[PDB]
Amino acid sequence: TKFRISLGLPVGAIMNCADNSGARNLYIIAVKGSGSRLNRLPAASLGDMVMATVKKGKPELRKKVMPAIVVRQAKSWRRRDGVFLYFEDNAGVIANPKGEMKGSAITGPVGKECADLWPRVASNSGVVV
Amino acid sequence: MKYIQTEQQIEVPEGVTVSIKSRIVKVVGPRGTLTKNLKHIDVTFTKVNNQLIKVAVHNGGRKHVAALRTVKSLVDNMITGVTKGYKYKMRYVYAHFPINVNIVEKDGAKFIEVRNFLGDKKIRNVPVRDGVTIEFSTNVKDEIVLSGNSVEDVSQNAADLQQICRVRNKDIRKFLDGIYVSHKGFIT
Amino acid sequence: EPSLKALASKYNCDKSVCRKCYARLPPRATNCRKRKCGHTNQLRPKKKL
RNA sequence: AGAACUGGCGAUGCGGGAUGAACCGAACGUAGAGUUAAGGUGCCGGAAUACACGCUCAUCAGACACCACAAAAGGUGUUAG
RNA sequence: GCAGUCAAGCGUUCAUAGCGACAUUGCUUUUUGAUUCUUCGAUGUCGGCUCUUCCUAUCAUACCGAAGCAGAAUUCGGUAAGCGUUGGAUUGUUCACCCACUAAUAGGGAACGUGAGCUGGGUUUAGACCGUCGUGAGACAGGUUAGUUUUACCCUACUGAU
Ligand SMILES: [Cl-]
Ligand SMILES: [Mg+2]
Ligand SMILES: [Mg+2]
Ligand SMILES: [Mg+2]
Ligand SMILES: [Mg+2]
Ligand SMILES: [Mg+2]
Ligand SMILES: [Mg+2]
Ligand SMILES: [Mg+2]
Ligand SMILES: [Mg+2]
Ligand SMILES: [Mg+2]
Ligand SMILES: [Mg+2]
Ligand SMILES: [Mg+2]
Ligand SMILES: [Mg+2]
Ligand SMILES: [Zn+2]
Repeated sequence: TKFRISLGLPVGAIMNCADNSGARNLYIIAVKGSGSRLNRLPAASLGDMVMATVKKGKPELRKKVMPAIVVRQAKSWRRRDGVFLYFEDNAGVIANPKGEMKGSAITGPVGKECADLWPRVASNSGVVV
Repeated sequence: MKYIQTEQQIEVPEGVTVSIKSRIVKVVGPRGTLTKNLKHIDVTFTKVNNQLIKVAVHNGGRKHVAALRTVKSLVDNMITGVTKGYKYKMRYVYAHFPINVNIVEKDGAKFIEVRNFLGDKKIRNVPVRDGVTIEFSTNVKDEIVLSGNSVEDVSQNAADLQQICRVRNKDIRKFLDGIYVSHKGFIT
Repeated sequence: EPSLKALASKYNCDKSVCRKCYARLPPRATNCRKRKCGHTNQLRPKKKL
């Protein structure tokens, strides 16, 4: 499970691609496990699995829907130790619905909450916060 | 069709004393005493001798007469309860998970506990009604015996134990697991 | 356990089913005890496994 | 929507149908007394919580013409044949 | 539009688990017609937005019955409206069709709820263009573009306040 993290990536947000799968950015279209409310946009945070389409990248990666996992968040959130922290930008990696990464390497830091939830992200990550 | 008169006979054994007044019935026997309130039938009790008692209905319809025979049966069950007693026997039925049944004392209430029914972690507790004694019979595998003077108390207590072990979300024709009554009889 | 299986069968299998309201009924009943179907006499045995 | 015979409303109040142009009773000067119509007589409400033989118990009873709805098909509910 | 009765048949065998021909009895007023009673000294008119409440013929959630219910999944039925029933691409659209999430994305009423609440894209004044029709003026439930949305201080209702 994951303790609640402030949402900063509603549907339509474009985040950088952090792995070496060939994609350069991710276009979020949906968030897994999201609720329902009139007029409310589904939003994602660190560690959430989303549905994304590649807008800029290799031609074989574009024009289709694939799962993705957010690894960095520019919106500040509060940990249970009391500190408010945020990253320099928003980033994610391409994964299959089971959670295994399409690529094999991650560039840049990865949030601790995302690393705990996904063992595959932790193995392919270099620095955790 | 508003029958003029209908009667039933109640046989009183040698060792049993019956006191009836204002439809309050009390029976005294070697095994104990029983009481019953019957102020909902509108019948008339009359005594012939120390060995025979008659109960009658005057100018009663089909539905009213049908309850006259019920009153006779209830009083008869009271009489044989205090002279012979009732004994209900139940058997444990399971396929894979053994059923563990024990007697426990929770804040002086004398419950009976059921363990490991279909591998469930839930603890099943059934209260034991007053006047009912529970003993696990020997030389018979997975049998529990309930005894008492009141047939309703014994039968209802055994019924509560059977209903508490019902299978859910499964084909009950295949999952024949539970505790079922196997014999109804008398202590003597 | 042929003896114990038969004992459990009479409580779970040896039954009658009302055609109109699916109620579980005794094997030898001629009418359903439910008021929703008006005590209908259209009854069938419970299907065997 | 359109015809036939008669009675009505329109042109008409009054008692009754809770309420209503047409139904029921009855048609109208101003008053008194008596008797009734149709409809009613547990209380609202004037008048028997009258008498008599039965039937019915509904975990969506039933209750009065016009009139403000219910059917086919069923029930070892109960009653008579 | 929805629900029954009968049971020739389907269902490997077996009418009625689940379906069901030939016939036949109903219910509903969220379809469309039929009619012309009310309104032409005028009841503001399509859809959306916003917001409340109601109906159950129940999509999901609670508890159950039934199966051709081993398990898993699913199907049929009961008590139930307590609680929920969404985010988007195209279209003025109601409707429809896809993408995606979700326990589920159920159907309806309230003067076809709701314009002195909004909005004005559509329809339905006057400008203009095209096609077909007409000798012509002009016509088209055919297409296209541009086109003023007024007033509450009164009574009541409601929300708060003496
Ligand atoms: Cl012309
Ligand atoms: Mg005139
Ligand atoms: Mg009337
Ligand atoms: Mg009076
Ligand atoms: Mg006319
Ligand atoms: Mg006017
Ligand atoms: Mg006006
Ligand atoms: Mg108005
Ligand atoms: Mg309207
Ligand atoms: Mg306006
Ligand atoms: Mg208005
Ligand atoms: Mg316009
Ligand atoms: Mg114009
Ligand atoms: Zn039935």
